[PDB]
Amino acid sequence: TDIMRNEFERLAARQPIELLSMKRYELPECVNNSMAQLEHQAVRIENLELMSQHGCNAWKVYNENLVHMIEHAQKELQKLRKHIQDLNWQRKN
Amino acid sequence: MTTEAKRAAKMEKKMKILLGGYQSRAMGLMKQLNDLWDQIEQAHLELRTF
Amino acid sequence: LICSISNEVPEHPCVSPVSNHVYERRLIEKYIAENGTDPINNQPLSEEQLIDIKVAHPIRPKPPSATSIPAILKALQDEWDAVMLHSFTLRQQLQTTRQELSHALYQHDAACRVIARLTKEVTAAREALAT
Amino acid sequence: LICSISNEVPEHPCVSPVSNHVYERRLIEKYIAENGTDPINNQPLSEEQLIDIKVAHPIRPKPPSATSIPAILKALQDEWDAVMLHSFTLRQQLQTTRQELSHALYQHDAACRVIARLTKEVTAAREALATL
Amino acid sequence: LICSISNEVPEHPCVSPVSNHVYERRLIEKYIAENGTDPINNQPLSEEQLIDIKVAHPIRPKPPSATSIPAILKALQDEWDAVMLHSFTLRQQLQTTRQELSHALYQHDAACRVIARLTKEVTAAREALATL
Amino acid sequence: LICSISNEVPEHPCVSPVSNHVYERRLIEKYIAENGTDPINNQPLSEEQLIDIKVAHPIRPKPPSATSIPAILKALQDEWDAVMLHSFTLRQQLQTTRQELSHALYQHDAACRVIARLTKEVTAAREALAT
Repeated sequence: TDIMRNEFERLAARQPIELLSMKRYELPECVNNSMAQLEHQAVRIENLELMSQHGCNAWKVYNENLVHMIEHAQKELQKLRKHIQDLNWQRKN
Repeated sequence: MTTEAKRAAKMEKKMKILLGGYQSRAMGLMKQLNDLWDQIEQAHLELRTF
Repeated sequence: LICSISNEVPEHPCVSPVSNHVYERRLIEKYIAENGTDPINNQPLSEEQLIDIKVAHPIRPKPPSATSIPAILKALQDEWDAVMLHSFTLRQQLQTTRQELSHALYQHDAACRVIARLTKEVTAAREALAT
Repeated sequence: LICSISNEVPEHPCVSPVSNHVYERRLIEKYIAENGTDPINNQPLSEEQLIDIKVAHPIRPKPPSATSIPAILKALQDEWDAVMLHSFTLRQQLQTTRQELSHALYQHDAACRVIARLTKEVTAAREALATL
Repeated sequence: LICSISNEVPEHPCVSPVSNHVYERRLIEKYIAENGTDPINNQPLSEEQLIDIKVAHPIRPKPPSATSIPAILKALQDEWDAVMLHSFTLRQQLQTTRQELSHALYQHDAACRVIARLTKEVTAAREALATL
Repeated sequence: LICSISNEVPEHPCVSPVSNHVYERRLIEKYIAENGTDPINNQPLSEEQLIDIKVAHPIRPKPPSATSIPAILKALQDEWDAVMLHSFTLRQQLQTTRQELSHALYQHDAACRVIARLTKEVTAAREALAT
């Protein structure tokens, strides 16, 4: 129950063929392809500078968030565990 | 091309050993969610069945 | 923390006032235009009825080997592979649930007839001992 | 592509810098000379406050192109937006059917134990009455 | 990850449906029992209006990563929107260099006519004086 | 119609009050976060100074065509490939217009040294004519 999306998706899976993305960016008409590699390499080297500036502080700050997210799930595992055993406990009598 | 390629790739493995612990840490956490979110949903069965 | 439609981690979460559930704005906006009601509770809901929520924002660390090249080629390819082979496999899971439904209800009704057949059998065997 | 005073297609789209909602230069200028105000918000506005004329400079014109680039990513988002909406409704029915499967299988083998009990009692009634 | 009222890591998060900003159930419950209001916006809120955080429904999610298609598309916006500002740094600096070149070549074109006349006049004064 | 920073059609435009210029909300914020100024007039401006302008009507979606989707992958590849060279060509031209400007400044100041010797040859001539 979807639009055009479903027709090309089911056709891609049935045929067993992924749609090719041509971004000759890597190889380099080649005067353009060459000039593409420079600007993205400069953007790359600027994109690696702002990461290294913070470095591991930005990563371990997100690692702490993932531990707050995890413990909340296992608290609900217990709350379900208790009420599940509590219902069975009433049935037993 | 090749200079900035050799720059960014060496810049990558500057980070890829730095983040690569945290990459492997986050993968170990993301598995542990996907371990639980079956048992979260498996518990969601065995409420309403029971 | 997640959206209650796609299974996302929303960038602009918005809560509906008829049923307290956080959706990502684009996906809830699309549902209201398709059919103006809340997706979960099936209650009357409009675009003006929604309330945008605020949080400390979500951060994704763009990988160390991040360029226009892998993002165009390798990463985007994997995303439409992972969408394709999952929903196809999910359509396979829905088909078997309906088949395994039919084996459940038939075996259930088969058991009902055994009980009804044995309910006439037992009490008349007990009655014969009384006689 | 519409002015917010008359409703005409603006040939010189100027905007007010208090509550911009693109007007046409002729109509907004006649509103300002009538009374120095913005027509929509009734805030203070003058003729010099208005930003007139088209903007393209040091930009190069790309008429909303079919084989461009930025809208291809927008289109990639729009098709994914459906992918998520489809996966949700498919999963709801997946788990909601599993509840019927689970409740049935449990209640089936539960109702199955009714027979095991019933059969052995029925059997006891036979030898009892037979031997009597 | 945090509760906005206390500042702790909430062990039972419940999101409000008026001024949502994930609150801890035990903290927000007492805030509602004090007065039926949301602590941030001071809009009316009851305990039934508050809603616990839940797994969406039946569609399975995965954590927010660089692979994920939507996160990859918002990445390519950052790429282009930053590169668009890189073009302004060179368009604006070009308008200063060409403006200084225009005034430089004009001062060169205004001066070299005076070098041509002095080379005429100093040689004409040597042609005149030497003959006498 | 055009934000005067990127060249896009703005999807949430905001106008600066120090200088009449409709910018895009994302781009003007990054500039203010770098340095509290306006990019055109260099006047002291802040984030609270900005007034979000409303443009509901102009929004017009591009419907590329029925166009095959695997081809739309290679279009976005080519368009990023083109913009990378359209940004490169515009920067080397800025460096050479400044470079050729610096060659004019040397000739400008070298010429006004050569006029001083030519004025002396005229001054020496006016003394000899008098005698």
